[PDB]
Amino acid sequence: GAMGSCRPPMVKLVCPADNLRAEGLECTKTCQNYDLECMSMGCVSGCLCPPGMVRHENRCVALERCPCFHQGKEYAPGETVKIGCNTCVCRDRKWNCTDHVCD
Repeated sequence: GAMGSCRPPMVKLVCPADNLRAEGLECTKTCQNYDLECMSMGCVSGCLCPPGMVRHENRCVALERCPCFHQGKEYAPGETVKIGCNTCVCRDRKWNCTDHVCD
């Protein structure tokens, strides 16, 4: 289940038999699995951004270009929201709060 398309072929990658070729690296990376181990891959052939990138919302972005996720809702990155008295700006996948406090 990947609800995707691959009309234009980039390159054909053939599944090995005795697995003595192992592509040439380890499992792929995603904004979620970047640090979360992937379960042994089963000849899952697919197309996507070249190596060194991660998958997000079917949109190809790099770990740096990965935005901040807000409870199912995704607000444009580099922007800010108000949570009570303290406010912060979405930068680097984590909340970057200004520095001041209301306590």
